[PDB]
Amino acid sequence: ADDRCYRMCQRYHDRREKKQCKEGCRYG
Repeated sequence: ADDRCYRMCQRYHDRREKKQCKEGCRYG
């Protein structure tokens, strides 16, 4: 799930870290 893995990114305060973690999940 894209939302499942993405939810973990929300834990990161660094917006830049959330992006990499988000997109990184898809097409991995």
